[PDB]
Amino acid sequence: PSRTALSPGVLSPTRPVPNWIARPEYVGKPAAQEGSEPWVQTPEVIEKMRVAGRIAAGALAEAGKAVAPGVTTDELDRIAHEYLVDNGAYPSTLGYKGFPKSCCTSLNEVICHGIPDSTVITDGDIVNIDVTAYIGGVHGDTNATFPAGDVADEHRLLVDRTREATMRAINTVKPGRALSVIGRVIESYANRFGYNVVRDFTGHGIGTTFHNGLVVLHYDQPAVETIMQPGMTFTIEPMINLGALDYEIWDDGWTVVTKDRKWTAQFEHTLLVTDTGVEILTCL
Ligand SMILES: CO[C@@H](C(=O)NCCOc1c(C)cc(C)cc1C)[C@H](O)[C@@H](O)[C@H](O)/C=C/C(C)(C)C
Ligand SMILES: [Mn+2]
Ligand SMILES: [Mn+2]
Repeated sequence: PSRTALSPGVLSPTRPVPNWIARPEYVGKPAAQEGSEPWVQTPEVIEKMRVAGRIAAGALAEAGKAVAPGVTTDELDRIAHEYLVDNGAYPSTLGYKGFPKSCCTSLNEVICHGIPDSTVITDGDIVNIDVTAYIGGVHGDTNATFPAGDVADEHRLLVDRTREATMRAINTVKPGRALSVIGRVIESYANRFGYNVVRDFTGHGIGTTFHNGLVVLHYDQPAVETIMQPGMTFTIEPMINLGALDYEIWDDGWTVVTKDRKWTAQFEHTLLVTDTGVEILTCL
């Protein structure tokens, strides 16, 4: 048997960031200035995005190494926060539209945007950690779902097949291809197992802004005409559900849960379209 439905916990105090680490402009503001930026980045921006991406990947991997029964989601946030700040990076989530922590922790039925808190991870859980770094005036965004203890076969396979859907989508990225191939590959692969691909939350372009206005759909919609071109940077971040797509948001305004409480898994990388294919910017 696995645990029952989750409920929210208490948050730790706000974690500070040294003043010499520049903040994204949206920290301390009610909204973010994003969504109208170019989709192809300059070579100087891309080089800085490699640095941001590798730092985010390191924070993700260090917090992921700590996932085990008995650990709180707050303790994962502390690890990610300190990794970023020791690397001179600001955690992009912290202060984005008032989000109170440095990463998102989404267990089990939480589709995305779970808030690190007193919640204790237990055996059988699947834990998504989502970390973004802001450094050099650019962002790097990545997430992964990590098993805690011995996970039930249905949940283990959900995580492994979500990871594989993500990698197959990444491996389609090439200049001249339609962006819509990403969602076609994810949803074709998920539908083999009878999983449902979340639609309402998407991948996105990323650069000097966190969400630049480019949308990357994870389901199949061949009417989108956008093509991949060298220098475009975006995330692929599919959420895949064992149950129905219907969802609720907690009173915290962030945490998104499946209405049937069936579990869901996600992986994310920030990608660069190169002249021949793709480069993952959020690798160690
Ligand atoms: C699944 O979650 C992704 C997500 O919301 N996509 C939808 C992005 O919608 C847009 C689009 C499509 C355009 C603009 C201009 C702005 C937004 C938020 C995130 O990008 C996630 O990867 C990120 O780590 C977390 C960010 C906050 C918790 C701080 C929000
Ligand atoms: Mn993310
Ligand atoms: Mn993202």
